[PDB]
Amino acid sequence: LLSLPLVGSLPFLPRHGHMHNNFFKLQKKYGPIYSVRMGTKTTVIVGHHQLAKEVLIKKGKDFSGRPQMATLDIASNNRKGIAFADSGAHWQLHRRLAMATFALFKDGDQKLEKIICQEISTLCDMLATHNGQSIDISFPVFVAVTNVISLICFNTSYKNGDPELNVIQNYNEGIIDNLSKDSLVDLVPWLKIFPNKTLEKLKSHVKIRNDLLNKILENYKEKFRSDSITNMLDTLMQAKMNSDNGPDQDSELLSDNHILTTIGDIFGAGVETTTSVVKWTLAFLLHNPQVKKKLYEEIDQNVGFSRTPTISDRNRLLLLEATIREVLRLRPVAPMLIPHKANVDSSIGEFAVDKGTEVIINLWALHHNEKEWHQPDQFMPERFLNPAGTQLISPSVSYLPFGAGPRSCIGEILARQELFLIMAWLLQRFDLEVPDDGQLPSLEGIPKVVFLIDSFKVKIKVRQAWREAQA
Ligand code: HEM
Ligand SMILES: C[C@]12CC[C@@H](O)C[C@@H]1CC[C@@H]1[C@@H]2CC[C@]2(C)C(c3cccnc3)=CC[C@@H]12
Repeated sequence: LLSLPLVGSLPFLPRHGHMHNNFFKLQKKYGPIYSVRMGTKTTVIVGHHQLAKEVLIKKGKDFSGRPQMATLDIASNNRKGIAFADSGAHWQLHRRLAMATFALFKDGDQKLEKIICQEISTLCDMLATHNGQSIDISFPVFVAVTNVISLICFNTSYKNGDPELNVIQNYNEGIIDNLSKDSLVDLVPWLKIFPNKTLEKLKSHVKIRNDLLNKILENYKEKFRSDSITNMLDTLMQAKMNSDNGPDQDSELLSDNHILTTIGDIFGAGVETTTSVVKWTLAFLLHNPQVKKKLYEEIDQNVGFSRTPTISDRNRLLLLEATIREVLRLRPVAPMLIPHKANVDSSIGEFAVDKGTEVIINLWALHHNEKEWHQPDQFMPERFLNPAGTQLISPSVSYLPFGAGPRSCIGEILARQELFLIMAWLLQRFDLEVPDDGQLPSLEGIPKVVFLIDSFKVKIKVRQAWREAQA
């Protein structure tokens, strides 16, 4: 009796469980590196640190490409900007220029710590008004980090109540929603198989994103001055200026649409990533009062109430620094990073990988590898401290919250500063507790282009100790 012709085979059910976890689980059958073919496209998935470091660092430039996706084309205005731009002159220029911009913010009025703290100060005054109430803290945090990224990009901020903030939240949620159903990694290309309105809806939100950023950049052409380079748009316009002095080869690279998309990548990631990690952290603290208590003891013992926290306090608030590390481990913002692509014929783990092959680093697998981590599925900030609680250790080499190599995160410094000061200022002022109905946040998460957490509410109360210290 005969066996059936097989025209197709997938290792696991699509749209069942988080992709990143399905790939991980599948290593128990197939090892830390395996591929899948979808028509002509081949994708390689890699779930061990050594192989990952090879893809990101040792052979970084071989695999520094980005695959093309119909969805990422719309958000990137056809692979302009930085994150979804393929390897090439454009990407290199803008990545470098965006990196150069952050370097500015080391000193003076536009020192990064002082910018963040001004916005955190507002946030906390605002949250304090909700004393005794249970709220979703998303929008307040969104506002705070949006003003920061706006300052970095434009040296402008939004006034309290500016309806533009709401317009931005709307299109951000709309784009993230339609950019991918779940993660960026789709085994089956569902959107090209059945009738649907995904690209239409995505274009609509991006169009509002673009029109908005266009007015800002239009208006700023009147304000640009070559003797005043203090933000990212300055930096970018200076480059276009210097290029056109017949025009340089960088001239094509810096059209207004190029500048716009890069600003968009930076504006989008400056809000969505950090707002998200803040929510995750609070979520984990609601689930672990014992950790949360010790963060209060720590921040009262090393900072007290004479003054507000400072970047300098990273020295003493070690458990807080450890807590942040652990969230970035347990719930990485990008658990499969952003997809990479083989720029040339190369190899991983001595296996052949052809030009154009998509390569995906399963960061989730690295952070949950049993042989590299003690009880990986547990929230344990202590793992990032020595047993004495006196300083910060790196307990595993299988840890890359911010990527590495040519495509590593360019916003890490900003991220780490925002994350640490937001959590420090909040913990100094507020008791952050479970709402009156007793609902805890689901820690499962919602994987999109970023690893989001479901909306949830936190009962916020002004601390006794903070109050008593106002005299
Ligand atoms: C909690 C905060 C953040 C985390 C954990 C994080 C982590 C990451 C990761 C894992 C990647 C992918 C690396 C790869 O594809 O190989 C990435 C890329 C990137 N990040 Fe972030 N990031 C964070 C915040 C930010 C912020 C605040 C910015 C602000 C500008 C930013 C800008 C970017 C950009 C532009 C890329 C694309 C790099 C490229 O394609 O060259 N990120 N980040
Ligand atoms: C999709 C978007 C959010 C909504 C809107 O603003 C449009 C933007 C367009 C750019 C996107 C952005 C989402 C985070 C991204 C993908 C990101 C990132 C991700 C995870 C960790 N570090 C950086 C680099 C580019 C960023």
